[PDB]
Amino acid sequence: GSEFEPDEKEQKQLNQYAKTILFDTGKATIKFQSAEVLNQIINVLKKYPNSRFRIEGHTDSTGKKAKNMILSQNRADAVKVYLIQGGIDAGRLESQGFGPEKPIASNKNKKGRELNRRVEINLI
Repeated sequence: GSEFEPDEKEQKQLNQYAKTILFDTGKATIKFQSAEVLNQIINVLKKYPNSRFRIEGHTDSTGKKAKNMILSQNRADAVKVYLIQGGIDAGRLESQGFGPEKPIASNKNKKGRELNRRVEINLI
C-alpha cells in the first residue's frame, strides 16, 4: 500500500495475531489452528512488500535455558518457512529465538508465563 512500513497500530495488531500462534509443549511444529492466523499475517505482510521483519520465538523460563533457546529458534524458523511458502519474499524475513531472555511478565505464575510464551513479528 501507500505506506512503506506498518504504523504503530498495525505493528501492534500484527503481534496480536502472532501471539495466537500456538505450539505443543516441547514441540516446534505449526499446528493447523495457526494456519488461518498465519494466512492473515501473510495478508498483512504483503501490504508492505519492502519492509523487513524479525520473527521472534520466546519461551517462559521453565526448563533448561539452552533447550529453550533451541526450541524458540526452531519455532521462529517454522513460522518463517511457513510465511515463505505462503508467498512472502525470503529476503524480507529473519527468524531468531530468544528463549526466556526477554520476558514481558513474571515467570512465577501461569498468567505471566502464558504472556512470556509468544511468537513476535517485529519491524526491522
